Amino acid sequence: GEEEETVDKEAPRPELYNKYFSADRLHKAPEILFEYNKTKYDRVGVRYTEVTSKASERFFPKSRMNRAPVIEISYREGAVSTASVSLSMPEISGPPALPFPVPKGDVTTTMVTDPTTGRLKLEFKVDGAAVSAYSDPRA
Amino acid sequence: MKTPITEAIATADNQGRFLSNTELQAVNGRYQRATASLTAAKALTGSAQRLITGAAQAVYNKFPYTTQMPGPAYASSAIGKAKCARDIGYYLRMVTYCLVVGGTGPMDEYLVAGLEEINRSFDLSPSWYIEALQYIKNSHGLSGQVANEANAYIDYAINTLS
Amino acid sequence: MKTPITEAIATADNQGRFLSNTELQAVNGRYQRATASLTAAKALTGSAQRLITGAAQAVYNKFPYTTQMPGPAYASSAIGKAKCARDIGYYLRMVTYCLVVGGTGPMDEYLVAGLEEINRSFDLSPSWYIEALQYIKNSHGLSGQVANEANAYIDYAINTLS
Amino acid sequence: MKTPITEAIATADNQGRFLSNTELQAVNGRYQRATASLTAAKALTGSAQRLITGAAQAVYNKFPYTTQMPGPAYASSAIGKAKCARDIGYYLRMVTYCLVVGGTGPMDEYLVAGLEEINRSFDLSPSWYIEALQYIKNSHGLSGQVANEANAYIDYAINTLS
Amino acid sequence: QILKSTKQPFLESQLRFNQISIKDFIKGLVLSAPFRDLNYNVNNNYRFVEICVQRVLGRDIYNEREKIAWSIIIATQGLEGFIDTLLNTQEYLSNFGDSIVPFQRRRIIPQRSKGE
Amino acid sequence: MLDAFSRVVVNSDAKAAYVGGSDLQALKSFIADGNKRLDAVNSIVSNASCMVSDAVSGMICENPGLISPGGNCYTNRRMAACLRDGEIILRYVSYALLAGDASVLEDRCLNGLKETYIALGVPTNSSIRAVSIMKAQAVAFITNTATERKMSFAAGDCTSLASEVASYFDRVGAAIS
Amino acid sequence: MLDAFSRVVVNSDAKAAYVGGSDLQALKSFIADGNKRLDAVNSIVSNASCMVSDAVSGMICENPGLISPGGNCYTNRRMAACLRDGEIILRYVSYALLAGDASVLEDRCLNGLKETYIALGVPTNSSIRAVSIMKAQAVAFITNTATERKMSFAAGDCTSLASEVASYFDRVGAAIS
Amino acid sequence: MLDAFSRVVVNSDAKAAYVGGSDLQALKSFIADGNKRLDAVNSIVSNASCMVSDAVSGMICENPGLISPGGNCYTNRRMAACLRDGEIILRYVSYALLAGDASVLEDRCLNGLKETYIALGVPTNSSIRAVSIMKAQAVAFITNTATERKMSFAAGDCTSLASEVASYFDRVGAAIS
Amino acid sequence: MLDAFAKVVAQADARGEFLSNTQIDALSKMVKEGNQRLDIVNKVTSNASAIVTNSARALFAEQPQLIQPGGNAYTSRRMAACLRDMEIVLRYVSYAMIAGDSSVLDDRCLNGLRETYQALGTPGSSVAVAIQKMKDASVALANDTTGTPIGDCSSLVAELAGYFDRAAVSVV
Ligand SMILES: *C(=C)C1=C(C)[C@@H](Cc2[nH]c(/C=C3N=C(/C=C4\NC(=O)[C@H](C)[C@H]4[C@@H](*)C)C(C)=C\3CCC(=O)O)c(CCC(=O)O)c2C)NC1=O
Ligand SMILES: *C(=C)C1=C(C)[C@@H](Cc2[nH]c(/C=C3N=C(/C=C4\NC(=O)[C@H](C)[C@H]4[C@@H](*)C)C(C)=C\3CCC(=O)O)c(CCC(=O)O)c2C)NC1=O
Ligand SMILES: *CC[C@H]1/C(=C/c2[nH]c(/C=C3N=C(/C=C4\NC(=O)C(CC)=C4C)C(C)=C\3CCC(=O)O)c(CCC(=O)O)c2C)NC(=O)[C@@H]1C
Ligand SMILES: *C[C@@H](*)[C@H]1/C(=C/c2[nH]c(/C=C3N=C(/C=C4\NC(=O)C(CC)=C4C)C(C)=C\3CCC(=O)O)c(CCC(=O)O)c2C)NC(=O)[C@@H]1C
Ligand SMILES: *C[C@@H](*)[C@H]1/C(=C/c2[nH]c(/C=C3N=C(/C=C4\NC(=O)C(CC)=C4C)C(C)=C\3CCC(=O)O)c(CCC(=O)O)c2C)NC(=O)[C@@H]1C
Ligand SMILES: *[C@@H](C)[C@H]1/C(=C/C2=NC(=C\c3[nH]c(C[C@H]4NC(=O)C(C=C)=C4C)c(C)c3CCC(=O)O)/C(CCC(=O)O)=C2C)NC(=O)[C@@H]1C
Ligand SMILES: *[C@H](C)[C@H]1/C(=C/C2=NC(=C\c3[nH]c(C[C@H]4NC(=O)C(C=C)=C4C)c(C)c3CCC(=O)O)/C(CCC(=O)O)=C2C)NC(=O)[C@@H]1C
Ligand SMILES: *[C@H](C)[C@H]1/C(=C/C2=NC(=C\c3[nH]c(C[C@H]4NC(=O)C(C=C)=C4C)c(C)c3CCC(=O)O)/C(CCC(=O)O)=C2C)NC(=O)[C@@H]1C
Ligand SMILES: *[C@H](C)[C@H]1/C(=C/C2=NC(=C\c3[nH]c(C[C@H]4NC(=O)C(C=C)=C4C)c(C)c3CCC(=O)O)/C(CCC(=O)O)=C2C)NC(=O)[C@@H]1C
Ligand SMILES: *[C@H](C)[C@H]1/C(=C/C2=NC(=C\c3[nH]c(C[C@H]4NC(=O)C(C=C)=C4C)c(C)c3CCC(=O)O)/C(CCC(=O)O)=C2C)NC(=O)[C@@H]1C
Ligand SMILES: *[C@H](C)[C@H]1/C(=C/C2=NC(=C\c3[nH]c(C[C@H]4NC(=O)C(C=C)=C4C)c(C)c3CCC(=O)O)/C(CCC(=O)O)=C2C)NC(=O)[C@@H]1C
Ligand SMILES: *[C@H](C)[C@H]1/C(=C/c2[nH]c(/C=C3N=C(/C=C4\NC(=O)C(CC)=C4C)C(C)=C\3CCC(=O)O)c(CCC(=O)O)c2C)NC(=O)[C@@H]1C
Ligand SMILES: C=CC1=C(C)[C@@H](Cc2[nH]c(/C=C3N=C(/C=C4\NC(=O)[C@H](C)[C@H]4CC)C(C)=C\3CCC(=O)O)c(CCC(=O)O)c2C)NC1=O
Ligand SMILES: C=CC1=C(C)[C@@H](Cc2[nH]c(/C=C3N=C(/C=C4\NC(=O)[C@H](C)[C@H]4CC)C(C)=C\3CCC(=O)O)c(CCC(=O)O)c2C)NC1=O
Repeated sequence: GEEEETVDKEAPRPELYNKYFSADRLHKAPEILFEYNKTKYDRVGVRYTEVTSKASERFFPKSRMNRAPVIEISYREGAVSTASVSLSMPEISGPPALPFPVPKGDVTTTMVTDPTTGRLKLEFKVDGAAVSAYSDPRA
Repeated sequence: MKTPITEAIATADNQGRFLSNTELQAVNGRYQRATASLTAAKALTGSAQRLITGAAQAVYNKFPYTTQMPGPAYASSAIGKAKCARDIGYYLRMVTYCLVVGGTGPMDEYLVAGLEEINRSFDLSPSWYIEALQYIKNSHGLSGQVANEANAYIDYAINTLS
Repeated sequence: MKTPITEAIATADNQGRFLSNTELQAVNGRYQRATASLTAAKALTGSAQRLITGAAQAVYNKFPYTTQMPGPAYASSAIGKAKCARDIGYYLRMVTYCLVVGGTGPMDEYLVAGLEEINRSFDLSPSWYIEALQYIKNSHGLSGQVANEANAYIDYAINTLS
Repeated sequence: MKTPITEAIATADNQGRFLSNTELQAVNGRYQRATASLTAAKALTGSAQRLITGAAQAVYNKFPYTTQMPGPAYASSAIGKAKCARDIGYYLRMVTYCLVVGGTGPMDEYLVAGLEEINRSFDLSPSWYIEALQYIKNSHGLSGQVANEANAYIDYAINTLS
Repeated sequence: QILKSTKQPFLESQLRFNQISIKDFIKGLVLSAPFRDLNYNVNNNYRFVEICVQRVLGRDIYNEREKIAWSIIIATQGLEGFIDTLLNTQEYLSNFGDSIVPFQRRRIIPQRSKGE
Repeated sequence: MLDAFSRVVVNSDAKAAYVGGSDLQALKSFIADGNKRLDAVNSIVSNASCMVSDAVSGMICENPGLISPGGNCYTNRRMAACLRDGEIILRYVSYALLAGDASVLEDRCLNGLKETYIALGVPTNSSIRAVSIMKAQAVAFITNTATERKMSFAAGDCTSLASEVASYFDRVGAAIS
Repeated sequence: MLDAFSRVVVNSDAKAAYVGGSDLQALKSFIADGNKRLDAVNSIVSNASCMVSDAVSGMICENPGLISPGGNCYTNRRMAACLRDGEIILRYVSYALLAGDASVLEDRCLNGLKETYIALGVPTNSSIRAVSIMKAQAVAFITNTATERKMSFAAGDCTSLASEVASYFDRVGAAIS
Repeated sequence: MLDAFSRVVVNSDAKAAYVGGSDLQALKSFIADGNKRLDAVNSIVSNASCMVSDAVSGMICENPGLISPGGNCYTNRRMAACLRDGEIILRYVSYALLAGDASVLEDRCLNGLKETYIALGVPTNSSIRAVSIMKAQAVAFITNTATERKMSFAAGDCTSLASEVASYFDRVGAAIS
Repeated sequence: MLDAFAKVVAQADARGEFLSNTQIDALSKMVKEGNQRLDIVNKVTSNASAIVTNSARALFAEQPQLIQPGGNAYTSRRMAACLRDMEIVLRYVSYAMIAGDSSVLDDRCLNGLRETYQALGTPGSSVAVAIQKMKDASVALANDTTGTPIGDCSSLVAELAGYFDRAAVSVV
C-alpha cells in the first residue's frame, strides 16, 4: 500500500461560479517560456496549461522547493595548489528508502558507492551474501 | 536484451532496408512511453530498501515451513536468508532494467533464459517466487500510468513462471 | 502488407511469444502520427485529378519526344496518352494507400516488386516517372507535418526508380 | 566462363565420367565452327572504329534529345559523347570475345551480371544500346556463315537489355 | 521470385567471401522477407510444411500425418526454429551436407521418360 | 504571430508553441523596445514562484485572522487554492506585459472576478493587499532594484515598463474593488 | 567572493559553481580558521548519507509508531519524503557552518517550517528526536571521535566549530518546537 | 604509423590534386588547439603509476579467482606481468593522440594480441573489465574532476578531447574482444 | 545491438548495481531531442539514392584509374559491388544516428572492413574519400530549414559527422 489516496476531493464548490468562469477555462493561464542563453537559437514561447499549487508554498515555493546547497571538496594531504571547493544547490533527493523492520536475522538490505547503487547484504552485521555454507557432498 | 529501438533496426536489416516511416513510428512510441516509464524505475530505487525484505516476510508468513524445514534450499538458518536478500533482489533489479529501455529486454536473456534447469535441480519452486513479487505489485506505490507501466513488466515475469 | 501493426505482430510469432509491451508502444506511436497522415491522404484524394493531369503535362514538357515519337512505348497516340495518365493514377493511389496504413506495405505489394522487369520489357524509361512524381512533391500545396508525411512516400517511390 | 569445352567438362565431372564419345563431339563441333567464328572476330576487330562511331551517331539520329538535354547522363557535351563511344566499344569488344571462346562466357561475366544496377543508378536507358547494337548487326558488312556467327552474339546482347 | 526486389544482395556477398556456407545460405532464404510475404502469409501451417519438405529435403511428404507432426514447430518456437530443426535432420546431411544446393532426388526412373 | 500568441489562449486548449530566431526579429521590429520587453518578462517569470510566496505571506502576517479556524486561509485545500489564485493573476499580468495591452487580462481573468469572490467569501481587502506586494515586486525586478537578487542585464533604463505593469496591477485591484 | 557564493544560493535554481586556486585564498583569508572550518564541513558531507540513514532509523528505533499503518513513515514515498527532509537540513547546516552565520538558515529553511509541519500532519517532536541525533553525529565527526570511522586530519582542536554546530542545531529545534 | 597531417596527404594523393584551401581549414585550427592537447597528455603520463595501480588491484577485487591457487594471476611472475602488461598499452595511446590517428595503436599492438591471449590462456572479459577501469580513470584527469589529486591546467572545456581518449579505450577493449 | 538506454544497463549489470539518479536526468534530456532525431534520419533516407550516385560520380571524376580497364571497379560486376558498399555505410551510419552510439556500425560493418579490402585489393584510402563526400552531402542536407521549424540541430550533425569520420578512419 503506497498511495491509498488517489482521489479525495472535499472541496464544497456550489455551482455559482459557472456564469463567470467556465469549466474548461478553469485555473488555466498562459505560462511563458524562455530559452534565453544569448545564442542564435534563443526562443521565446508561451503555452497555456492548468495551474496547480500545494499548501506548502507560502515559504517554500516551486523554484525553491527542495534546493539545498551541497558542498563538494577535493583535498589531498598538503595539496592546496590543486585543492578546490565547489557549491551548487540542485533538486536534492534523499538516500534510498528505509527497509522492512525484520524479525531476528533475515538478510537486511542496503546500497552504497558512486558509480551504480550496488546494495549491501545483511545478517544484522555480518553480510553472508552467497558463500554457500551448505557444502556437504556425500562420499 | 531486445530494446524496442533495436528491433526497429533488426527488422530493417534482415530485409536489407533503410529506416522507413514504418519503423520511424515505432521509435516515436518509445519516445512516448519514455517519461511515464522513467519515473517508475527511478523512484522504485528510491523505495527499494523496504521492498526487499518486506516482500520476504510476505513469503514466510505465507509459508511457515520455509523457516522450519531442514534443508539447504530454504531460508531456515541464517545462510539461506542471505541468499534471499540476493535471489529475489535479482527479480527487483531486472524489473527496473526493463523500464529503462521501454521493453522486456534485459530479463529476457539474463533471467528467463534457461530457468527450469535451475528450478528443478535446486528444488527452488516458484510458488515462493510468484508471491515474492506479488507483494511488490500492490505495495510499490506507482499510481496513475506510472503504476500500470511499472506493473506491466512485473506480470510478464509472473506469467513466465506460471 | 507491412504496417506498423503487422510488423509488431510479426516479431511476436518470430519467437512464438505473447504480445508484450515491446510491441504496444509501436502501435502507440502509429496512433500519434496517424492524425497527420489521414489529413494528408484526404487532401491528396480531393485534389487527385488536378495533380494527375498536371503531372502528365510535366513529363510532356520535359520530354517532348514522347508526345511525337512513333512506336508503342510512347504517348503519341490516343491510347498512349491514356496509358500514361493511368500510370500516374497508379502512383498517386499507392501513396494514399500507404498514408492510410502508415507504412510502405501497399506500394511494396503492388508497385515496387517486379517493377524493373516490366520497365525493361516494355521500354518505359524510369526518368519519366520521377518527373511525374517530382511535380506532385512540391505542388500538392500541403503545409507542415501533413506535408512532411506526403514527402516521405513520394520520396520512397522516387528512390525505387532512382 | 561457359565455353563448349568448359561445359562438357562439367557434365563429365557431374557423373565422375571419363571423356566419352558424347563429350568428344561437343568439342569437335566447336572446331568445325571455330573457322567461321574467328574470321568474324578478326573482321569486327579491324572495322571497329567504323562501327563504333557509326553506331554512336545512329543513336543520336534516332534519339535526338540525348544530345540536347542538360545533365550528366546525356551526350550533350564533349565528355558525354566520349563516354558513349567508350560504352559501345565496351559492348563490341565482348562480342569478339564470344567468337573466340565459342559461347556467351565473357559477356556473362564481364558485362551482363550487375548491369541493371548501373542503368538504374546513372540514369542510362537500355534502349540507347539496342539502337547502337542494331546498327552493328546490319552494318558489319559480313556475309554467309561468317555473318551467322556474328549475328548470334549480337542479339544475345539485345535480349539481355530487353 | 528472382526479381530485383526479391534478391538478397548482402547474403550473396557473404557467400562469395566464403563467410557462410550453402547451409547458412538456404537458411537465409527461408528467413528472407520475400519468402514470408509471398509464400508464408498465403497458406496455412499444414501446406507450408509441404513446401519446406519438397524444396528443402527434396522428397515428397510421407503421408498426411507428417504435416500434422511438423506444423506445431512453426507455431511454438517460430519459423527460425523450424528451419534449423529441418536442416539438422539426417536426410538433409546424408545427401546434401554443408556445400550442396538441394534438389528433387530421383524424380525419374532410368529406363523411362515420364517419371514424376 | 502575436495572433498566434493569442491562438494559444483563445482556443482554450493546452499546447506548446514558440518563436524562432528569424521569427523573433519580425516581432522585435514591430514591438517597440522588444529587447527591453523580453527582458521585462524574463525578470518576472524567472522569479514567478518567489513572487507569489512573499505576496501571500505578507497578506497572512499582516492579517493574522485569515489563518484562523474559520478564516479563509485555513483548511489546506483552501490554502493551496489561494496560492493557485495568485499564480493565475501573475501569469496573466506577465502575458499582458508581453502583448502590451490588458485586453486579454480583462476578459479572461478580471471579468466576473468581483462577485465570484463574495460567492465564496474571499476578503477582497486582503486580496488588494495581496496584489500590492506583487506590484512592489515587479517594479523591483524590472528595474533590477530587488534587495536580495540582482540579475545581469544590459545597462539602461526601464521606467516605462515599470509603470506599465504597475498600471496593469491596478486594473486587477480595481476589478476587485 | 562570498557574494559569488551568495549569488549561487539566491538564484533559486540548479546551478553549479566552483572555486579556483586564487579565490580559495580569498576564501581562506576572509573567513577565520578556514583551515579548520573547511575540514569541518568536509567531515560531515563525506558521511552525510550515513548520518541521515542512521538518525531517522534511530527515530524508528525509539518511536516505532511511524512505520505503523497510519504512521508517518509508511507509504514509501512519504518515507522517502522524510528522507528528503533529512538531507536538506544537513546541506543547509553545512552552509551555515561555512558562512559562519545562521542568516541564510533562517529565511531559506527555517522560516515557517513549524507552520508547514503542523499543516502537513508531521509529528514535530519526532523530528526533534531525529535532529538531536544529528547534533551528536556532527560533533563526533568534527572532533573525529566517531566510534566506527576515523579520518586523517591535521593536529589540533576543533571545539569552537564543534560547539558552533550545537548552536546551529538548537536553532533548528527551536524553530520546530 | 599515420599522422593526421599525413592523413590529408594520402587523401590528396589518390585524388591526385594539390593541397587546396578547403581541407587546410581543419588543420590550421588544429594548430591553435595544439597547446590544449599539449596541456592534456602531460598529466596522463605523470599520473600513470596510479593508473596502473588501479588497473589491476581494482579488477582483482571484482573477480578474485585469479589470486586463487590455480588462477591466472596466481604466481608472482603473472602478478608481475599484469602490472607490466597494462603499463605499455597506455604508453601507446599517449603516442596515438599526438598523431591523432589510431593506426599507430593498430599496427604495433592491436593487430594480434587477441590471438596470443587464448594461447596464453588469459580471459578477455577480465581484460576489458581491467581496460575500462582505466577508461574512467583517464577521463577524470583530462577534465580536472579527479578526487584525491587535482592538478594544474587552464580553464575551458576539453570534452571533444575527453571523448577521444574514450574513443581509443573501447577499441582497446574491442581488440581483445 | 545496443542503443543508449542499453548502455547503462550493461554498464551497471557487470558490476551488478542499478544506475543511480544522477545519470537519468541526462537520459531524460535525450528524449527532449527525440523529435530532432527522427526528422534527421528521415532527411538522410529520403535522399538515400541521391547521396550515393552523386558521390560515386564525383569519385570516378577525380580518380579515373578505377573505371579504366584493369581497374578495381572496372566491370559491371565490380561496379555494382562498388555502389553496393557505398550504400551499406549509408545504412549503418543512419542506424547509429537513431540509436545513440556507434556500436552497431563498428560491429556489423567496420569490424574487419579494411582487412576485407586488403585481401581483395581495393584501395582503402579511396573508400574514405567517397565517404567524406557522403559526409558533406548529408550534413549539408540536414541543415535545411524546410520541412521542419527552425531550431539548432548542431550536436546531431557532430554526432552525424562523428560516425562519418568513424568510417573514414576504419577503412584506411
Ligand atoms: C510577514 C511575515 C511578511 C511581510 C511583511 C512580507 C515582507 C515584504 N516583502 C516585500 C518585498 C519584496 N519581496 C520580494 C520577493 C523576493 N525577493 C527575493 O529576492 C526573492 C527572489 C523573492 C522571494 C523571497 C521582492 C523582490 C520585493 C521588493 C524588494 C523589497 O524588499 O523592497 C514587501 C512589499 C514592499 C513593502 O514593504 O511595501 C513586503 C510587505 N512577507 C512576509 O512574509
Ligand atoms: C535503533 C535500531 C537505532 C538507534 C537508536 C540508533 C543508535 C544511535 N547511534 C548514534 C550515534 C552515531 N551514529 C553515527 C553514524 C554513523 N557512524 C558511522 O561510522 C557511519 C559513518 C554512520 C552510519 C552508520 C555517528 C558518527 C554517531 C556518533 C558516534 C557514535 O557512534 O555513538 C546515536 C546518537 C548518540 C546518542 O544519543 O545515543 C543513536 C541514538 N541507530 C539505530 O539503528
Ligand atoms: C505517362 C507515362 C509515360 C508512358 C506510359 C506507358 N506505359 C505503358 C505500359 C505499361 N505500364 C505498366 C505499369 C504498371 N502497371 C501496373 O499495374 C503498375 C502498378 C500499379 C505499374 C507501374 C504496365 C504493366 C504496362 C504494359 C501494359 C499496359 O498497361 O498496357 C504504355 C504502353 C506501352 C506498351 O508497349 O504497351 C505507355 C505508352 N509512356 C509515355 O510516353 C509517357 C511518358
Ligand atoms: C526468498 C528466499 C527463497 C530462496 C532463496 C535461495 N536461493 C538460493 C540459491 C540459488 N538461486 C539461484 C537462482 C538464480 N541465481 C541467479 O543469479 C539468478 C539470476 C540469473 C537466478 C534466477 C541459483 C543459481 C542458486 C544457487 C547459487 C546461490 O547460492 O545463489 C538458496 C540456496 C540454495 C542452496 O542449496 O544453495 C536460497 C535459500 N529459496 C527459498 O526457499 C526461499 C523461499
Ligand atoms: C566504390 C566501390 C569501391 C570498391 C568496392 C568493391 N567491393 C568489393 C567486394 C566486397 N566488399 C565486401 C564488403 C561488404 N560486403 C557486405 O555485404 C557488407 C555488409 C554486410 C560489407 C561491409 C565483401 C564481403 C566483398 C566481396 C564480395 C562482393 O561483394 O563481391 C569489390 C569486388 C567485387 C568482386 O566480385 O570481386 C569491389 C570492386 N572497390 C573499389 O575499388 C571502390 C573504391
Ligand atoms: C592514483 C590513485 C590516481 C587516481 C586514480 C583514480 N581512480 C579512480 C576511481 C577508482 N579507483 C579504484 C581503485 C580502488 N577502489 C576500489 O574499490 C578498489 C578495489 C576493487 C580499488 C583498488 C576503482 C575501482 C575506481 C572506479 C573505476 C571503475 O571501476 O569504474 C578515479 C575516478 C574518481 C575521481 O577521482 O574522480 C581516478 C582519477 N586518483 C588520483 O587522482 C590519483 C593521481
Ligand atoms: C488568495 C491570495 C486569495 C483567495 C483565493 C481563493 N480563490 C479561491 C477559488 C477560486 N478562485 C477563482 C479565480 C481564479 N481561478 C481561475 O480559474 C481564474 C481565471 C480564469 C482565476 C482568477 C475561481 C474560479 C475559484 C473557485 C470557484 C470555481 O472553481 O468555480 C479559493 C477557494 C475557496 C474555497 O474553496 O473555499 C481561495 C481561498 N482567497 C483569499 O482569501 C485570498 C485573498
Ligand atoms: C521526516 C524526518 C519528517 C517528515 C517529513 C515530510 N515532509 C514532507 C513534505 C515536505 N517537506 C518539506 C520541507 C523541505 N522542503 C523544502 O522545499 C523546504 C524549504 C525550502 C523544506 C524545509 C516541504 C516544503 C514539503 C511539502 C509540503 C507542501 O507541499 O506544502 C512529507 C510528505 C507530505 C506530502 O508529500 O504531502 C513528509 C512525510 N515527516 C515526518 O513524519 C518526519 C518527522
Ligand atoms: C529592463 C527590463 C532591464 C534592461 C533591459 C534592456 N535590455 C536591453 C538590450 C537587450 N536585451 C536583451 C534580452 C532580450 N532580447 C531577446 O531577444 C531575448 C530573448 C530571446 C531577451 C530576454 C538582449 C539580447 C539585448 C541586447 C544586448 C546587447 O547585445 O548589447 C537594453 C538596451 C536597449 C535595447 O536594446 O532595448 C535595455 C535597457 N536593462 C536594464 O537596465 C533593466 C534592468
Ligand atoms: C577540525 C574539524 C579538524 C582539524 C582541523 C585543522 N586543520 C588544520 C590545518 C589544515 N587544514 C587543512 C584543510 C582545509 N584547509 C583548506 O584550505 C581546505 C580545502 C581547500 C581544507 C579542507 C590543511 C590542508 C591544513 C594544513 C595542514 C598542515 O599544516 O600540514 C589545523 C591546524 C590549525 C589551522 O591551520 O587552522 C586544525 C586544527 N584538525 C583536527 O584534529 C580536527 C579533526
Ligand atoms: C593484466 C591486466 C592482464 C594480464 C596480463 C598478463 N600478460 C601476460 C603475458 C604477456 N603479455 C604479452 C603482451 C605484452 N607485450 C607487449 O609488448 C604488450 C603491449 C603492447 C603486452 C601486453 C606477452 C608477449 C606475454 C608473454 C611474455 C613472455 O612469454 O615472456 C601474463 C602471463 C605471464 C606468463 O605467462 O608468464 C599476464 C598475467 N593477463 C590477465 O589475466 C590480465 C587480464
Ligand atoms: C552512349 C550510347 C549513351 C550514353 C552513355 C553514357 N554512359 C555513361 C556512364 C557509364 N556507363 C557505364 C557502363 C559500363 N561500364 C562497364 O564496365 C560495362 C561493361 C564492360 C558497361 C556497359 C558505367 C559504369 C558508367 C559510369 C562511369 C563512367 O563515367 O563511365 C555516361 C556518364 C554518366 C555520368 O553520370 O557521368 C554517359 C553520358 N549516354 C548517352 O547520352 C548516350 C545515348
Ligand atoms: C612546457 C610544457 C608545455 C605545456 C604544459 C603546455 C602549456 C599550455 N597550456 C595552454 C592552454 C590551455 N590548456 C587548456 C586545457 C585545459 N584546460 C581545462 O580547462 C582542462 C582541464 C584542460 C584540458 C581540456 C585550455 C582551455 C587552454 C587555453 C586555450 C589555449 O590558449 O590553448 C597554453 C596556451 C596558453 C598559455 O600560454 O598558457 C600553453 C602554452 N604547452 C607547453 O609547451
Ligand atoms: C516519424 C518521423 C518523425 C520526425 C523526423 C520528427 C519530425 C518533427 N520535428 C518536429 C519539430 C522540430 N524539428 C526540428 C528539427 C530540425 N530543425 C533543424 O534546423 C534541423 C535541420 C532539424 C533536426 C534534424 C526543430 C528545431 C523543431 C521545433 C522545436 C521542437 O521540437 O520543440 C515536429 C513537431 C512536434 C515537435 O515539435 O516535436 C515533428 C513531428 N517527428 C517524427 O514523428
